[PDB]
Order: sequence, then structure tokens, then C-alpha cells
Amino acid sequence: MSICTSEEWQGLMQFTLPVRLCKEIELFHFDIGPFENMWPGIFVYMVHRSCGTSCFELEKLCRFIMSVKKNYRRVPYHNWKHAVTVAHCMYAILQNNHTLFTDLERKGLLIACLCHDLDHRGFSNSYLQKFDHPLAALYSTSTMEQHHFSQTVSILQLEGHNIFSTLSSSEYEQVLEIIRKAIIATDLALYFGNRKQLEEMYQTGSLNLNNQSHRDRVIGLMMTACDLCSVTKLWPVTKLTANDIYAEFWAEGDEMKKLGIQPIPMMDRDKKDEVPQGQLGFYNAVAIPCYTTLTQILPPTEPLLKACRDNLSQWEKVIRGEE
Ligand SMILES: COc1cc2ncnc(N3CCOCC3)c2cc1OCCNc1nc2ccccc2s1
Ligand SMILES: [Mg+2]
Ligand SMILES: [Zn+2]
Repeated sequence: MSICTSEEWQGLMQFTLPVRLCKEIELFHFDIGPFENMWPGIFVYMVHRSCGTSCFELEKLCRFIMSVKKNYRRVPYHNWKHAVTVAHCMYAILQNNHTLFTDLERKGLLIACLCHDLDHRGFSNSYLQKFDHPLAALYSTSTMEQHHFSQTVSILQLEGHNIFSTLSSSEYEQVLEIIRKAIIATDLALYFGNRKQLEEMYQTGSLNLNNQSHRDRVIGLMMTACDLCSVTKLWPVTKLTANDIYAEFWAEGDEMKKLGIQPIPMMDRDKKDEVPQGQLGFYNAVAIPCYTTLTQILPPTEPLLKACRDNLSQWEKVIRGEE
């Protein structure tokens, strides 16, 4: 477990957020990218606004973040930057649907978004299973996603890092099930079944938000909506984030080609030309259905569907030779 330092903690505790951002952060389309030095500060602020100021002991909270950052590897996409990106969309979702959720779910989900891809190796579940990796042996399904929760807990157990010190064991075991379910749900393999049922719930008007099974499903989707939110940004930010993604995908494809095995077209850098078409398929199969059903259940999240459709037209244009 990579532990943080004190001068990192002393610099972050004396962090104001510039007043121009105070308005900007609240918006769904907000792009954190240009404020790398402000991300630990931006997450502290987001936790502060959603769960209240005096919620976590700020010594611990600040300590928890910089070790979360240290336990993200340097890889093209699934990194510290990504985690904070995913955390902001959740902040925006939670802010615009506040009383729909509870202290422990808001505190739990924001942390879980920040922790949701901890120590990602730039490898998908297919790979790790296809080559009998240690992690795939210990976790048969949702392979990385279970390791992420395993890692999330390992950080909480560290010296003065347990930000849930002031929770009763009841609350503490409640909050770890919110986090675990949320982190497992980011496994896209599960989303498809999750979204299918939530649409059938929604269409035959029987979703009840204080029905406990529906909460975990609705929260399950929210994590997918947060994980995929590069598609909900402005067009240039999306084109740039798609590169970061494919650079991780093709990295994974190179390793296959060293082992003498054809990678899937998504992970072949020698199929760059199909990128325009491949995004279109993901947008129609995954993204649009994700944010349509979310907007249906939480109407204040409509700007996610809005911007998703904007970036669908852009990929539609790129295939139609008008980039
Ligand atoms: C915005 O994009 C993505 C975002 C993602 N965010 C999270 N998880 C993902 N995956 C889902 C897949 O298993 C690993 C995890 C994501 C996949 C994405 O790419 C869209 C798919 N691209 C394709 N490019 C090509 C190129 C040639 C032929 C076919 C295709 S399909
Ligand atoms: Mg993941
Ligand atoms: Zn993720």
C-alpha cells in the first residue's frame, strides 16, 4: 500500500478553490483536465459541499486522498485523472438530486468513485482471464473491480487513514456495502443486465426509489453514467479523452501481438480507421441507453444525455467525412 507524505497533506489543507470554479464545478460538462495541481483540493471541496463541512476529520480525509492518488499507476487512461473525473460527475449527479440520497450513500459513493479503478494495470478483464493472471484466479468474475474494492479497503485500514473512524460498526458496514456494490457495478459486463431491468422497471411504472433492490440498481447505473462521462463533455475534450482510452486499449493489444495472438479490433492500433465507427456503436449500444434511462429516473441529469447526443453527432460527422 503506497502511503502519502506530510508536505502533500500540509499543502492540500491550505487549499482554497478559486471563486470562478465555484460556479463551474457544479455544471455536468465541467472538465477537470486543466487543473491537475487542484484535483485533491477539488475532491475535498466536492466532499465538503455534498456531505457538509464538518463530516470527515480533514486530517484523515486529506491523508486518504493522496494515498489513493499514489495507488493509481501511470497508464494512458485508467488513472488519477480518470478517478477525479468520475468523482465530479457523481458530485454533479448527487448535487442535482440531493435529498433523493442519504449522508452515508453520498459519502460512500463519492469516495467509491475516487477509488473505483485503484491500481489499474491498463488491462481489461478479458485479458487477465485469457492468460490466467493471479487476480483472475482469486476473482473469477468482475476481476479488476473486486481488486479495486480490495484496494479501497486496504487504504482505509492504513495508519490514520480510516475516514470512517467516527461511524458506528453498523454505519461502517453499511457504507462498505454501498462502496463495494458501486465499485463492482462499474464492470460494464453487469451494466447491460442492470440497464435492461431498470428500463423494464421504468416502462411498467413500478420503480420505487425506497425499494432497496432498486436503489442499488439505480446507484449501479449512476456509477456507469459516471464512469463513461468523457462522452458527456464538450467535443474537443471528448476527442482528447478518446485518445487516452485507445492508447490504453492498443497498449493491451501490443502485448497480445508479442504473444502472437490477434487482438480484438478495439485494441488493434492497426485498425485506427474503424475508431469513428467503433465509438458510434458504443454510443448507440451503451452510452445513449445509459443516460436515457438515467434521465428517465433522475430528470436533473438530462444535460448528460444532451451532451452525449452532441458527441454522437460528432462521431456521426467523422464517419460522414466532415471532421
Ligand atoms: C468512450 O469509449 C469507451 C469508453 C469506455 N469506458 C469504460 N469502459 C470501456 N470498456 C468497454 C470494453 O471493455 C473494456 C472497457 C470503454 C470503451 C470505450 O470505447 C468504445 C468502444 N470502441 C471501439 N473502438 C473500436 C475500433 C475498432 C473496432 C471496434 C471498436 S469498438
Ligand atoms: Mg473499471
Ligand atoms: Zn473507471
